[PDB]
Amino acid sequence: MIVIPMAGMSSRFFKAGYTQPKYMLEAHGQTLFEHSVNSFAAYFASTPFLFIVRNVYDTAVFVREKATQLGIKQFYIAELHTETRGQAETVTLGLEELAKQGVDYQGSITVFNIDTFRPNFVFPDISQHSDGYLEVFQGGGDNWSFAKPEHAGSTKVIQTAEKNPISDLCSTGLYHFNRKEDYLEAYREYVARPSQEWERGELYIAPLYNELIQKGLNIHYHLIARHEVIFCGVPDEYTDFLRQ
Ligand SMILES: [Mg+2]
Repeated sequence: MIVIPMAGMSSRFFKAGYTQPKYMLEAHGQTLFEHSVNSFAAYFASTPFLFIVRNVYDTAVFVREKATQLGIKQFYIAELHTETRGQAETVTLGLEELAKQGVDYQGSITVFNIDTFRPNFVFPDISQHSDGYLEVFQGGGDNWSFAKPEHAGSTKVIQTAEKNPISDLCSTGLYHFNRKEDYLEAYREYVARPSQEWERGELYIAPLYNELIQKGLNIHYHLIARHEVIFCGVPDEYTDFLRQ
């Protein structure tokens, strides 16, 4: 199941002068929402999608209309009524809402964000031989979530960090978990950490893998090329995408 947490707020875009939430902005004939979800076009007929939105800007209606139009055959919308502390909480609340709708899903979940485009995405082979994996690229700077490799020739991940550059393998924002239950258990452990371990209040997805790795689960990374991912999460990137 492809899960897209999109309950956040477009604050940088608001300041930049846009009055619509970022995912409704248009570029080259379609909304950023469409550009991002189309990454998974190969799975529209076979895989369920869970869109987790907020009760603002009539987003639930927008998503339902766009998803139907894209031809996504099975999708669910979880509408949240309060802001969350971050994507990890959004995902957890969305999965809880899905269950409240009567849907009993126990399979894998692939978390992705609406700020990223991954044209022609196809699941890598490692997704069939691991408990979870983080898609990564060779990135510049320190403002990414990082995955630390065990050693050359192995795609095993021994640690992840959201702001600490423990490696040069940066997350593309695609986080896969073979079992929904493992995601929820890692989340539960993460929010229950003794207070001394908290460095911030935001709840991001990447750190959750440390809970799984500690429990001995088999977590890997999958390296993609820089040209296979397009980021459109800040105003300047949207402007750049508009020129492309
Ligand atoms: Mg712990």
